Amino acid sequence: PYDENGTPVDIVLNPLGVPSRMNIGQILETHLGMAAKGIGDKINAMLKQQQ
Amino acid sequence: TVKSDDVNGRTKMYKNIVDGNHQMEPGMPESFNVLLKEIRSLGINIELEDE
Amino acid sequence: TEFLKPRLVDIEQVSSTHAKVTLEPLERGFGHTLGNALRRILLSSMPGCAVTEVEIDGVLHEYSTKEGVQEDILEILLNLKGLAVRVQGKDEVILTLNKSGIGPVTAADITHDGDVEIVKPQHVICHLTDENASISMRIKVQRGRGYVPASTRIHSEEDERPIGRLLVDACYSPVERIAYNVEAARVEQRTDLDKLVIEMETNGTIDPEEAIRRAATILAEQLEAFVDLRDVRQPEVKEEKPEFDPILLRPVDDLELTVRSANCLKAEAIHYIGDLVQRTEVELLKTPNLGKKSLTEIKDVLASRGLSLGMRLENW
Amino acid sequence: TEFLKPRLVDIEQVSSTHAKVTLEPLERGFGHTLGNALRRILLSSMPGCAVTEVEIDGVLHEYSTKEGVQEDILEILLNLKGLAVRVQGKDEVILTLNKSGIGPVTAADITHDGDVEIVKPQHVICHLTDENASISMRIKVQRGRGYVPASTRIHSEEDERPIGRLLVDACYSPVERIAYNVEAARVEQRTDLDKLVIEMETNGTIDPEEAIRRAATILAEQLEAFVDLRDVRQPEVKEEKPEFDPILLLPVDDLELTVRSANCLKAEAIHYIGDLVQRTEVELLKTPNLGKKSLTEIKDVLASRGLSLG
Amino acid sequence: VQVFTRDGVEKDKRALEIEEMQLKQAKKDLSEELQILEAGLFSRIRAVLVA
Amino acid sequence: ARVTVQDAVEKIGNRFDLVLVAARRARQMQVGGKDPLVPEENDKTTVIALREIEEGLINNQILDVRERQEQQEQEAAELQAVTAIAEGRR
Amino acid sequence: DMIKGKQGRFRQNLLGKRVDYSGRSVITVGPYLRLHQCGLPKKMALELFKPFIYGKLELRGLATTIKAAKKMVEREEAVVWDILDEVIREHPVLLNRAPTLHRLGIQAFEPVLIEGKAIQLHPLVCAAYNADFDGDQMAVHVPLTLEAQLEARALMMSTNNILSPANGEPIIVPSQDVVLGLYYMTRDCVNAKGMVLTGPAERLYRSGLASLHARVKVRITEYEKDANGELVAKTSLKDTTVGRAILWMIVPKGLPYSIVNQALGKKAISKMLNTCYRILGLKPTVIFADQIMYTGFAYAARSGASVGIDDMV
Amino acid sequence: FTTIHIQELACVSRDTKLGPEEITADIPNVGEAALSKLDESGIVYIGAEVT
Repeated sequence: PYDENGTPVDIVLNPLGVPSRMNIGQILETHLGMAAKGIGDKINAMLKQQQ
Repeated sequence: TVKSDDVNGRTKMYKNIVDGNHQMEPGMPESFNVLLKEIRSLGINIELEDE
Repeated sequence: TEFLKPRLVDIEQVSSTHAKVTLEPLERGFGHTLGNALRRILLSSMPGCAVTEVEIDGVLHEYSTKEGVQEDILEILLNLKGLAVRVQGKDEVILTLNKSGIGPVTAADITHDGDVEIVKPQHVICHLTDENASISMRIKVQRGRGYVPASTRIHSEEDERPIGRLLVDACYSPVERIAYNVEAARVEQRTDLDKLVIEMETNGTIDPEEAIRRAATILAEQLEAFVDLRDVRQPEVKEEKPEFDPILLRPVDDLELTVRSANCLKAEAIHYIGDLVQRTEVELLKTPNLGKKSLTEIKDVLASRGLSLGMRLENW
Repeated sequence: TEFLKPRLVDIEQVSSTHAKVTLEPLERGFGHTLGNALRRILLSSMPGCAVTEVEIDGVLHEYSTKEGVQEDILEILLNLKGLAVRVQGKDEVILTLNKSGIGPVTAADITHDGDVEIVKPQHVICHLTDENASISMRIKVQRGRGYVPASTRIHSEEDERPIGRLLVDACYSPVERIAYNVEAARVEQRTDLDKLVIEMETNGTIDPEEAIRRAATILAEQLEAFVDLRDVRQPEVKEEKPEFDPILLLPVDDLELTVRSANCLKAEAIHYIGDLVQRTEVELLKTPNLGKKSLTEIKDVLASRGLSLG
Repeated sequence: VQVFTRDGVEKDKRALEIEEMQLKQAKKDLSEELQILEAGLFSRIRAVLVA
Repeated sequence: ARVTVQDAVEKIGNRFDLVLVAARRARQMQVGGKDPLVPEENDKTTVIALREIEEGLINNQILDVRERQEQQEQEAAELQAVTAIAEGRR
Repeated sequence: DMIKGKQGRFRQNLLGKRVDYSGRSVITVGPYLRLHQCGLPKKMALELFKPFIYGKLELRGLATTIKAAKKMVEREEAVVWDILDEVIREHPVLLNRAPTLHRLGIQAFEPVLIEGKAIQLHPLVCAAYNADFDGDQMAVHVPLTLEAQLEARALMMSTNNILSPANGEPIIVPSQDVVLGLYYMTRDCVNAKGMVLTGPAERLYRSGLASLHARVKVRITEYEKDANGELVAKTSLKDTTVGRAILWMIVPKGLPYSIVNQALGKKAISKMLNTCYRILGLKPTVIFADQIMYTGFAYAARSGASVGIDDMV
Repeated sequence: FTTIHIQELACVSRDTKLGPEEITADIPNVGEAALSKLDESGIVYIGAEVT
């Protein structure tokens, strides 16, 4: 699959299993990691043009 | 037998591709031959009949 | 027939090893996926430059060190192997490191007054400790192709390389890093299509605004692949040997011919003239030292027997 | 180089709607690139022709009824968005569909209000039940080669549309599967190399044996991003593949042919002149399609490069 | 790679070359260490003089 | 047929006597090449053994009809002297 | 201690024992394997089939001797692979998911060659085995007698043992996320990109306005096989979807369309196969179970079903 | 997600009536390419690849 960034996704893991696992920290690390790594990807672009 | 302790069985069955007639040719489960003398080494007599 | 092949578009140079061409307008989604194709080519299979082979002034293997340096050779060579450059005649140059005397050892201690652009004139290798101490080597360098480490042939790679002739990590590929990004179309006719953005960064062997076609060819020359529909293939041609009458059951001894011919036809393994009677003349140009004169002897020494060249048969 | 001008040699038809479709030889696994990058092209901006808007003698709204039909009216919304065709010309054409008396409603009940071919006879629409029954409609059709939603056409969506003019999206292409696998090439000696496989399937209108040979070269519209983005063609080669006349290995194309006759012949795996020598006028037909000018008289110019039959 | 034995047998050629592989490291490093050491110690004496 | 196989059970009504009949064809191919009456379609000897009851004919159970009667129509020819042989037991 | 407790010959060397022509590795999902098949790495196929190679080179001349052949067999050289199609093309591999408390923990298949070091496992039997993908394993056994191969196809084959021995629902069955795909194809929505709408053609997911939740309606004439073998023909208006209509390609059309006019979760889907087993025949019921697998994989992803912070109202 | 490992393998020469035992490369016509990589003492070189 690919994002609303127009860019593919390195890994895919089944959420239909998750309600039997009874745990949600795995979703919250995934969403907070999207902020945490997204900071670094935006830095890779910004370091070029600098502005 | 032909995939285990029966040395006769496994050594023929391996080569029964060269016969073309890939068949069983067993001889004696050696783990039962062993047991027929372990039982006699405890002191219990054990032997066979025909049909 | 309604091709589009678009051209001309954009420029944003940043620093020699990175520039930033971008593409708009694009049709309804093209920019969202296409940047994943070159993610193979600009890693695996590219030409560019690398070191191919090395020979050193007292170091038979890189797994070691030399009594006078201040740094140690395996984990030095891991950094030396990245020295990749550009070359302007034939593909190869056997460069030299020429170094002696106290201090650092660098890309400025290397032979560079010829067909070569050492774009890495700030690379550093190690130190030396006295005004008469040395470190020196021959260094084969090509433009080459691929991402080849120092063991890739994997057998016939025990090979007999004279003890100190190092095979090297010939990683010719001038990029591993390539990726892309996207916008909406912003060409001031529109706000209603898509837009591709490139983030290529390199081995320093080139810049992203310097050259490209061979680096996109395993995507451009993948198009003739669907049309113009004639193709390519090779045969089997021989028979299983051999019986009477003993006109064919004879080695080259029977021919009355010269000695260099009898050495190279021996290497070419033609120990029965029963097949020299039928092998094509162009198919004798298949082992060296077998040239314009020995290839010309064949043309009557076979006939001298009362025989001929060019006599294929349905049973041998 | 091993981008060995890798023509579509091995197609294998399955009957006038589906072929195997394969591309060879490829760079140590490169069917993994082509089978996912080019397969997205084959789903983006493609040809064919189909229904786009409709005007019917009862469907002034979808909650309506027609005592004599069997769909009543609402189960007519089944094969419109469903009927497809080809078209010679410009991107708007028209049909009508005019069934009277008992029956289905079918191609045999159409009338041609414009330039429209109909490679979909089997696309039955609805039914009627009495000796005095009738139904009639107009149909709008378009070809283009790209997609937009029926209610996000946005500028050309504010025209005068009567209380009965039904509205559809850019339906212009009738394909029903496209697959994907990767295994070894045929290329009988150059064998470190793979093939892409794609197993496409339709509804008739095109076999994947037609819908390839310019339908894939839409790649000529995906390359501005990569192969001279600007104005700077540089000295570097194409480095080729030759194998010469009249070698017994040469393709059937080296008899000089007549449109996609070349594709549908080599699809029988008779890709090469060497075995075509067996095909005497007693058992010749085993091939797909290959129906006319090709089949007629080429058998005497076959004997001018120099082959024969008997 | 290693070779070992009862000690009265001094060690085999493939270990005796590896002796000079390990000795190289210490033979070099101690020739750096002696300089690194006195470049501190005599720099303290040098500083007491500079005062 | 390799492509799914339980239909050869429902073809008969039982499942292991099935394997005895299959083996009765199988050994006569693998140790005798005995004549077929249908092709293989690449169902190699393991499943040519099952083909014999996907149809129901080509083990020796119909050679017991065919080749065993080619003898007995000589016994019919020759019956004119088989009387003298059967009389000549007394 | 050769007899009385656990370690004795009876349990350690007789009623179970160590066995040749065998192996184990980590389970992996194999969604392109057809129901009669299993995937096996080339060098594991080489190891498991050495008696066919060191046993046929000397029977075709494809090596000068079994001694010299060390250079060719361990190499996986070309001549190995005629020697192995001569097996693979009709050979039932046995597979195992110990501890085998129930029959379906052991079944029989057919090789497919692959990369890697794993064992590749057909998705419908992953349910019948209870396969647990945390780096747990399965085991492999090659049958080599003509008789063991005959009975493996007749008695142990997946296609030939589909049902629960306790009652008779399928356990060789449309499995873990396959059935969300089938449920998704058979759910319907308001607005729906098609609140009522129809079409054929997968390529119309690329025409601009379609959904598998779009609410099709169609008269479909539909049939039902009697116990005597005749067909009770029927016809009905329907209230349905594009995914419910595509399933009339896959459904064995001697049972009626109206059975699909629901939502095919694990609650329901087994009973379609069960009804096929009660009425049509074995091959029709196998094809209806097998072809539903890839039908699930074409559409399970396109459901976009997730777990996330606003999936938690 | 390529991982890197370091693992160990060993051998012996027993106390014979003389004292030593043999260690060399002679395994003629059994797998010759799997021999090409060795010391005089029948041992691989530090830095060589093996598989």
